[PDB]
Amino acid sequence: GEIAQAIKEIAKAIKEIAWAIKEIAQAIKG
Amino acid sequence: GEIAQAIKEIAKAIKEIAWAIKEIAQAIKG
Amino acid sequence: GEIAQAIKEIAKAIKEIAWAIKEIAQAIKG
Amino acid sequence: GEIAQAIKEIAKAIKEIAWAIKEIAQAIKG
Amino acid sequence: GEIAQAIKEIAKAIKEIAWAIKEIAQAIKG
Amino acid sequence: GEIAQAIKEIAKAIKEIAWAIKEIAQAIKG
Amino acid sequence: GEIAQAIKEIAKAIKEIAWAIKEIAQAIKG
Amino acid sequence: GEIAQAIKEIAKAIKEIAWAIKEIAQAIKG
Repeated sequence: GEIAQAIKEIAKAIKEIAWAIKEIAQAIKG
Repeated sequence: GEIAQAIKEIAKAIKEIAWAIKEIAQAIKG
Repeated sequence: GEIAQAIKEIAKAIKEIAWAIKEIAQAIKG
Repeated sequence: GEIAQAIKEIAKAIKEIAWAIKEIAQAIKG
Repeated sequence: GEIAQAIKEIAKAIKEIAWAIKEIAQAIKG
Repeated sequence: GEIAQAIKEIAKAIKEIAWAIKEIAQAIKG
Repeated sequence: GEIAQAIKEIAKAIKEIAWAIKEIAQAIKG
Repeated sequence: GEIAQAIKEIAKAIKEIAWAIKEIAQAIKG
């Protein structure tokens, strides 16, 4: 359904934020 | 539907936050 | 509809957060 | 409606977070 | 209604986050 | 209702994030 | 109900974020 | 149901953000 799919698009975007935060950890450590 | 589309607009905005955090990571690496 | 519009208002606010985070990247880089 | 209005209250609060992040950006620039 | 009130409780919590972020700006500036 | 109560649980968790950010502010001030 | 339980899973995840932010306060203070 | 499952996908993504923040904490401690 379109609303479940839209909700899933939110979850994928949140995963992008987690990845970006991971990059900041790499930046600090380096 | 309008609700599903508005939920997608939230997902797009959340992606924009991910891109901005990536910019912070790169600014730290530099 | 009023609920779709309210949801869209959330997406616009999230976009404001992304912009502010972009500013922090500029601040760090400078 | 009360639900749409409560959702708008969330959007206003999310804007307040954007303003606060802008203050961090300016504090770094200073 | 109970669901609108619960949603409003979310908005108030988000406002608490904005205030805390404001404190971080004060901390940095000081 | 169970849905309203679960939404309140999210609001309580969001408050916990505010408290944690306040701890960062105080750690910076110190 | 499954939707209330899913919402509760969101609240527990948000609590994990609060805990992680608490760790950052400890890291800064130390 | 598909909606409950999509909401769970959001919770999993939010956990991923917690793990990433923990990495920042450890990078600071190091």
